[PDB]
Amino acid sequence: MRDLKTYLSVAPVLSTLWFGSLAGLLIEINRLFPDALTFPFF
Amino acid sequence: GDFLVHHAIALGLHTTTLILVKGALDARGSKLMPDKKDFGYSFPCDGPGRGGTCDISAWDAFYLAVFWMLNTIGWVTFYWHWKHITLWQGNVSQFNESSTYLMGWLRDYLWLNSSQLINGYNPFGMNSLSVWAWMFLFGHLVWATGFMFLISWRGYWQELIETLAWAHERTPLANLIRWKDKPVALSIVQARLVGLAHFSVGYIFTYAAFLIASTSGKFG
Amino acid sequence: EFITPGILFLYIAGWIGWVGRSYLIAISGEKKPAMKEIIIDVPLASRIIFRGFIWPVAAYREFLNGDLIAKD
Amino acid sequence: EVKILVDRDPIKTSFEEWAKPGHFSRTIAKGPDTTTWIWNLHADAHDFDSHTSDLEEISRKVFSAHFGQLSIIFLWLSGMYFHGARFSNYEAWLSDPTHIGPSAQVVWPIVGQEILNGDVGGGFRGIQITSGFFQIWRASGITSELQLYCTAIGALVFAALMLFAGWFHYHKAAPKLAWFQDVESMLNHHLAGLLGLGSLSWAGHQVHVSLPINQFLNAGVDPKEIPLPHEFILNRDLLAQLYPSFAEGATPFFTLNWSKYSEFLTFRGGLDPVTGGLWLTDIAHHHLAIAILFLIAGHMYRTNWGIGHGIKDILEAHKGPFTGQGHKGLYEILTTSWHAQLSLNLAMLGSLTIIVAHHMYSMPPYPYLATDYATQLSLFTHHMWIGGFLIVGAAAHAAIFMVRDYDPTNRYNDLLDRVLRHRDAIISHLNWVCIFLGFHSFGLYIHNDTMSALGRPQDMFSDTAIQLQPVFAQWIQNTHALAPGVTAPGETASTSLTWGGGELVAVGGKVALLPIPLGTADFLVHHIHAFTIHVTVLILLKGVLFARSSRLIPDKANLGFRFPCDGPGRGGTCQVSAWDHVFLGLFWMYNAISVVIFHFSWKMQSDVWGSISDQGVVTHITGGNFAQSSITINGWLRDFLWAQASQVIQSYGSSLSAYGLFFLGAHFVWAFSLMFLFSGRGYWQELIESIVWAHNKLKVAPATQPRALSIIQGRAVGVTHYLLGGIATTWAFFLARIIAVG
Amino acid sequence: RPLWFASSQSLSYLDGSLPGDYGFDPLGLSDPEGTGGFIEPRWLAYGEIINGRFAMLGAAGAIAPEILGKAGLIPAETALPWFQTGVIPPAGTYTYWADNYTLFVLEMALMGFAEHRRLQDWYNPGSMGKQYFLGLEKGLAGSGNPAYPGGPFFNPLGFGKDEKSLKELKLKEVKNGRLAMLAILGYFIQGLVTGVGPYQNLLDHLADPVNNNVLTSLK
Amino acid sequence: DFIGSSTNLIMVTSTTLMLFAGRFGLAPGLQTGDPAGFTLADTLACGTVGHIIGVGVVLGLKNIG
Ligand code: CLA
Ligand code: CLA
Ligand code: CLA
Ligand code: CLA
Ligand code: CLA
Ligand SMILES: CC1=C(C/C=C(\C)CCC[C@H](C)CCC[C@H](C)CCCC(C)C)C(=O)c2ccccc2C1=O
Ligand code: SF4
Repeated sequence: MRDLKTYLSVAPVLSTLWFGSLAGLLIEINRLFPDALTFPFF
Repeated sequence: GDFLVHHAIALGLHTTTLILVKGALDARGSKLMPDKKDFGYSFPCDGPGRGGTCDISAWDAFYLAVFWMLNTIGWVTFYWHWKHITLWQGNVSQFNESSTYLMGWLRDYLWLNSSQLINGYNPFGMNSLSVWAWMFLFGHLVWATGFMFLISWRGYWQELIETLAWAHERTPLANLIRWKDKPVALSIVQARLVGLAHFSVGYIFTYAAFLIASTSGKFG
Repeated sequence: EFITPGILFLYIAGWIGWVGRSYLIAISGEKKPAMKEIIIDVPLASRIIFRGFIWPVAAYREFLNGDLIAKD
Repeated sequence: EVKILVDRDPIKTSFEEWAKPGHFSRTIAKGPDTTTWIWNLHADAHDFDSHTSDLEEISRKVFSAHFGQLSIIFLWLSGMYFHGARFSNYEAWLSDPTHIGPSAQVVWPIVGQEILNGDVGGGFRGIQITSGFFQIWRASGITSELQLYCTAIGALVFAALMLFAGWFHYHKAAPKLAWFQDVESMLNHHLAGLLGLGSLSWAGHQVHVSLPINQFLNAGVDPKEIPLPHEFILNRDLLAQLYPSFAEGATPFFTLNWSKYSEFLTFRGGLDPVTGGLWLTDIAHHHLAIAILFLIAGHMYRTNWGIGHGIKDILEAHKGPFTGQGHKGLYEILTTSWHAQLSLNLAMLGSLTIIVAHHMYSMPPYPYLATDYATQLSLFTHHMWIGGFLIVGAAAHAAIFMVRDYDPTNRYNDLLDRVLRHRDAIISHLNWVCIFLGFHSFGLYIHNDTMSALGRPQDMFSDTAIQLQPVFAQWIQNTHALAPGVTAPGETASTSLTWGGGELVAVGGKVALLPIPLGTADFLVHHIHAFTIHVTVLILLKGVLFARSSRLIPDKANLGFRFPCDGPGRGGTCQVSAWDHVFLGLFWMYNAISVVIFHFSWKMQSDVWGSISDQGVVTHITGGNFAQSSITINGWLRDFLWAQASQVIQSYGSSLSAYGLFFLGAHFVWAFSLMFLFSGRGYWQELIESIVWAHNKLKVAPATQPRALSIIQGRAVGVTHYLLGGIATTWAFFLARIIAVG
Repeated sequence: RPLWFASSQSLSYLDGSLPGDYGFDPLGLSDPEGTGGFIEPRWLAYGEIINGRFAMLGAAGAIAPEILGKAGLIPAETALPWFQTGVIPPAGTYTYWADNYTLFVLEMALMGFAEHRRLQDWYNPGSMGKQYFLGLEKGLAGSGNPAYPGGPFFNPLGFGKDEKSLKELKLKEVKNGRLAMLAILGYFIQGLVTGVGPYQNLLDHLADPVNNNVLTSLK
Repeated sequence: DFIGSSTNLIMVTSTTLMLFAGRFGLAPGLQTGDPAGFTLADTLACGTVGHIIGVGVVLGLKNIG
């Protein structure tokens, strides 16, 4: 869709998409590996 | 907790240093005002043009750095006084388990140690810490009055005192009395100074009252 | 406790800055390069994002080649 | 005549204007030269009077924007009804609405935040809500999550409906100025149809749904084995057994034999003793009578036929003893300025919100609202803040009218000219009464502090000292305690029990509004309230009147409504704009409403809210310490701020830890605001140019040039963070305290 | 020229150009200046005609199962009122060969094919004779007026070849349709106020007209 | 209802007297066949106001007397 990809390219729409994806990533990581205080995998 | 508050102290020193060094090195001029040396140390601004030049002087940098300085010394002295009042009481474990999170500083230091202070005068009597409770509230009052001069700026006050001058020149039995000095509002840089003076007086008096009353209400 | 996470920070953080810097160099030569700051070229940004995967060697070499510091 | 007056397809629906940002103006639809472009984009985002200089396009824009706001409110309502359906203990609250905390929010167990799901009661772990929505739903006779779910789907339907309506009334078929400028029809419809038939249909709901179901729940009935509302409609024997007045039908109504309808439309004054709310028979009669009233009121103005009034015909023919030759030209400014109407409507809507708070704390209309002290405190606090904010917006938009939409050449008014002429007398006398009020209220507090600190409690201003008794408010309480016996014999009990008498409507181990006494402290704090209100009025009315010209800047209307200053000259003009006056009136509205809600919370926690014993003596939360500690600022610091903020700091544990956290963070953001209010753009621009040097030295220079915030934007960010942090501090404090004690 | 509650503005667009122009527009719905959406003087004419036709079917198909059912001619099972047929499940339900929601999907699909075509003929009248709709689009093309298509399918007989007879028939159509719309309003309000069928209401009013309308809001 | 009663009489007379006060009296497009004005809107207006007066007087009579 022309000019919708330009709107979704705009800084707030793109920032909310990036930070929603990133926050879901961090959230699911903390579900998978909750309560982390060390990196023991070396 | 000592690590964390030492890094808060480092933040305070580095930031006060930043403000002051930036005002000292941008005292002669910057890209926003390269002719600042021609305006002296203390001047209000350079007008709304060029985006806006509020608080551009090196004096203004000093004036903001006094805020960050009082914050820094408040941190170093809160740290000192709580570590030492917990040492003197006996429960160093209190500080060691409570200095790592800020609700420990708000509960176990500011709220806890200020009981005997604010009870310096209650409705059913008073004690020797009544003067420190009164000075505590006095320092609160002037620390808040400085916010009038810092937040509220000129222009509102000149256009208020214009109405007051109208009223004095048109109030019967007070046309008899007339000023010799035309009552203008405070100047801008002056009012930053006056707000900073009320702010610092209140900071200092409040913390003196709290630190003496709490440390003299129990004496360790 | 600190260093194995810390490197894992400086990698990821240095990913970000090496990406957003590289993007800023890739849209530096446009006519009005400010309308790509607020409207991010998703193809260009996606090409630039994984350039910062192995960012440390790129930053190292650009420090040795002098391309890391502008010469004014 | 009042035609339909719309046009087809004025604006093409497309994402082309989604792409180019800041399309709506001349200086923003070019692209960012700097980073000020984005702040000026968001700032002028809804400044429709700046985009297009005609009332037609402006009016279409605000109409469809109101549709978007209505879609948002319907979506929010759908959310609340749905969270009450699937994520709530509403059934368990209905079963025991005295020991089950109203909860309609559950958190996800991810990073330890699951402890915010507290033991609210009813086999449910969640956040105790304070919106009083459960009380509304018991006042509506819901008694099932299916009903909340289906009205949530209905509110989503209405949100989609309002969004489609905004799209239709901007992009596909939009009205023109002949549709908005006619206001006799708008008033007639919003009175007879919105508010008239709205109250009529709510009275119909109550008469047909709320009264029977609430009578069943009050009699004691499990909400599962309670008959549905449609069973009350259809099965006439059932509702007739509830109220035999229904057995006769509407021939009571149409033969005007309404005396037999007094089984379900009573004038039974006071509160329901079984549940602590108002009598829903009284509320049904209320909404019915209000419906008749607004229905006869909405046939007042002339729209299309011969009968009615012209608002122009009223205002231009309203001579009187004090400047009645004026009022001519107000129909012109109000039908050609959205900012005038916005100012007036915001003033009255915020004052109504405050009236709402004051009438909901004292005449609790929902069942089991008065004993959910969190609900009462939160509602009063909320609607007080909303009213103060809306009044300050009335200021902002009065000022924007005065600058932009004010032309003495075309649209002239005698009254507004007379106000602008003697405006210095206005602001001078208001400044004087502000100083007088500050002294003879806060200086009374300071005298009390000094005397109590000097060991002279006999010299304080208290009931055990020099007494400043509110004789007038006490006399009003004495009258209204005795009103229903002589002046209003139709009422068996007074309109409220805050007046006086042997009335204390406890529903369980909780008070729910015993008679509030008025002592010296109430005089003192009411004069503090008059004081803070008068100073807010000073600042705001001063910005309004001096929005155009003054003795300092006689060309301020050419500088704009929202400009920083006119430079350091004339001594300094730093906050001379009307925008700066609303920005300061925001701080003073904050001070005003904060001391108002402090008065409220302490007065109720000391004199009203508490437990009731099996012997018949009430034990309040704080313990009646308002008459002796709320005369000194040290008592507000000690017996109120230090004492009641123990539950927010001996939180960090069970559910209220968030309120603990939101305490400190709010404490922060307020202080974070002080970075903005105290400082100025010049220092931050120079710091930013040093940082820009640091970025140019790494080829990471941005193209959107970093600029420090605009001066006005620094002040806006400051007052914004200041209000947020202070209000969120007070919100955390209030909710933690009152959820942890009552 | 017969005017029933005409106004000063109603005699500015309802001159003679519509079937039934008695000038009755006191509210001012069909004013041509400043129009859009569905408040249009052409769309409102179309809506009058269509609601009148559907109301004629409703009126002579809702009392028909009771005009007959109280005279024989059908089983008493298939002799329900207009509201005890499943269209008000609170008030009544008949069991057909399908449940009522399958029949609603039937109504929706078949009427969708029947009326989206009508709508696209309202937008561009030349259409509905150009796409292969099983060859029966030959009759669905001829429109002239949008509300009076008059093709082999809808107007097989002439019935108004000349404009005088067609005008008189259009007048008869809209007048019988307004009567049927008032009749449907009477059906709804009578079923709401009595809970029985309209033919029961007629028989109760005719035989011994006692408590004709005195039973206000009583079932 | 119950035609002939007091509640009917002092309501009918109020409605008709308001229609008269609008027709030939001090009280006040839509071209009716009426000699002098008094359109359908004016008729409904006088009927509404006469019903207001009628409800008021019948309920003031039912309150006392
Ligand atoms: C700046 C100060 C600071 C620091 C150092 C930390 C540090 C931490 N916090 Mg705290 N926190 C902070 C501020 C801070 N927080 C603030 C401000 C808040 C309030 C908003 C919180 C609120 C908070 C909560 C509520 C919780 C934490 C938790 C944690 C831990 C995170 C565990 C985790 O999920 O990471 C795991 C690691 C990641 C998410 C990073 C993954 C990155 C991706 C997958 C890429 C990595 C791979 C990459 C491709 C490279 C591979 C190499 C090669 C093959 C290419 C950690 C000890 C959590 C915890 O366990 O408590 C101790 C927890 O529950 N914090
Ligand atoms: C998807 C359908 C659609 C499309 C393509 C358009 C397209 C357009 N509209 Mg229309 N509009 C629509 C739906 C649509 N509109 C609806 C549903 C409404 C009713 C609210 C309107 C009301 C409307 C008005 C009143 C105006 C336009 C205008 C415009 C043009 C400019 C759009 C722009 O830059 O703003 C893009 C803006 C956004 C995408 C922001 C969305 C804001 C939504 C409504 C509220 C969201 C708030 C959120 C819940 C709260 C914030 C939370 C956050 C902090 C997390 C453009 C031609 C303008 C125009 O042409 O005049 C010159 C104009 O003045 N539109
Ligand atoms: C008796 C009819 C009637 C009713 C009920 C309303 C009701 C309303 N109008 Mg008003 N309006 C009317 C006639 C009416 N109007 C007329 C005749 C005009 C022209 C003079 C206007 C001009 C007007 C303007 C210019 C604005 C409003 C606004 C509003 C809304 C204010 C928000 C509110 O209180 O939310 C309460 C919310 C509800 C009751 C929910 C609404 C749900 C229903 C579906 C809509 C109400 C009926 C509506 C008239 C639509 C009729 C059907 C439609 C298909 C034609 C409110 C819904 C303002 C608004 O919010 O903008 C959208 C606004 O800006 N109206
Ligand atoms: C009916 C309510 C109403 C309406 C319709 C308007 C409409 C308008 N106002 Mg008015 N205003 C209102 C209420 C209202 N206001 C109130 C209650 C106040 C008192 C605070 C003001 C104070 C006010 C001022 C002082 C000014 C306006 C201005 C404007 C115009 C442009 C606003 C704009 O583009 O910002 C678009 C929206 C934003 C920029 C967003 C604002 C962000 C808010 C402040 C943050 C708070 C959000 C939340 C509570 C905090 C948590 C957030 C979370 C994410 C962390 C527009 C005509 C301006 C104007 O006309 O100047 C020419 C202007 O200068 N208004
Ligand atoms: C506690 C802090 C504080 C105090 C005391 C004041 C005091 C005042 N403000 Mg300010 N203001 C403040 C904070 C404060 N402000 C902040 C933070 C803002 C941020 C926006 C503002 C913004 C602001 C505006 C915008 C306005 C005011 C106004 C006022 C005055 C109204 C009350 C008055 O004169 O009554 C009498 C004085 C007081 C109540 C002040 C306290 C004095 C007490 C009662 C005792 C005095 C003792 C006595 C004189 C003995 C002195 C000692 C002796 C040795 C000489 C007063 C000068 C208004 C004004 O000036 O016009 C009337 C006005 O328009 N203020
Ligand atoms: C702190 C301060 C500033 C500096 C404040 C800055 C410039 C505004 C804050 C801007 C934010 C931090 C920009 C970054 C947000 C971008 C959208 C980038 C997002 C990308 C990542 C960071 C997520 C002023 O300019 C100022 C002006 C006048 C009076 C007082 C003050 C004042 O107190
Ligand atoms: S607001 Fe005051 S300090 Fe800022 S530019 Fe204007 S005159 Fe100078």
